[PDB]
Amino acid sequence: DPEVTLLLQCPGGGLPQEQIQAELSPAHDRRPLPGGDEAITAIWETRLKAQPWLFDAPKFRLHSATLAPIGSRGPQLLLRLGLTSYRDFLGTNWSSSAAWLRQQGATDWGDTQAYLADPLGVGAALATADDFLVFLRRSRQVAEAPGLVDVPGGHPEPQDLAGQLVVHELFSSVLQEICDEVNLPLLTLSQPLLLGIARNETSAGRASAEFYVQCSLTSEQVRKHYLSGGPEAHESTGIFFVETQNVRRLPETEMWAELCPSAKGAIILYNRVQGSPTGAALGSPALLPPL
Ligand SMILES: Cn1cc(Cl)c(C(=O)NC2CCCC2)n1
Repeated sequence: DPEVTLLLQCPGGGLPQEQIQAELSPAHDRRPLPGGDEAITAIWETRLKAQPWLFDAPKFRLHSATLAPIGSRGPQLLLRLGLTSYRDFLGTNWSSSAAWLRQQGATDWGDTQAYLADPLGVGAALATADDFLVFLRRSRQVAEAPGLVDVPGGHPEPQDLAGQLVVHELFSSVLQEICDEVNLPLLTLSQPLLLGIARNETSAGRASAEFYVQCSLTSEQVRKHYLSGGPEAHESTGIFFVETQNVRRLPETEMWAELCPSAKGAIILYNRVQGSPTGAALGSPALLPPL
């Protein structure tokens, strides 16, 4: 699967909010472009003169994420975060010249991402009370991944001592994105666990935090809530459900070719971190069928 690479696989079935540290520092920002950030300003002007209703917004930037030695006490993950914007994204990762910026970054900084906005996404493996995962169909008229299958999520907007507020906003934002798009009450949702981080190589390597969230509603109740919002209550054009039993082999299905890279990330990390049992009981042949 060349369009998705794993940057991080979390231990212990995934990490809760209280085991994660963030360092938010201008040392983690994008470097100025070799010929100057004028090239980003020019792309943005051009775009606004065709779509003057467009607006900029701040975004978290992912620099790096370091996992502690496995089995250790205390904080298990450090996220190194800077700040970027939707505009910087359109001028770098989304640019036709994005691969040239990656080569220049390797040459100048020994870092393929040095000249890339790399806004941090969030996504969810969202499971129902009757053991299905939730999928969404993207409109065929949007710019990115048109007509492809997605999972719930988005790109959160800002606002360990500013760090703990930043971790809270990341965990908060994946629940908020589930409530906005799927139309579920917040009180039907578990506290998220971080499964890992996945990079979209089709979008010059921008990364998404992938989370596990459990809903106390069944697939049929989830569908009712989604539909009862009406066409204007969601950006997706449909919802559907796959048994967690069948998610195990989704990479061998015809569905796999229709999944956008960030949704492939969420499913690979779900299969490695929440799937793949380690113990004698869940590992027995009758409960873990071979092939
Ligand atoms: C793929 N990507 C990267 C970022 Cl950043 C975003 C995002 O913030 N969304 C924007 C498109 C609609 C208006 C805002 N999307």
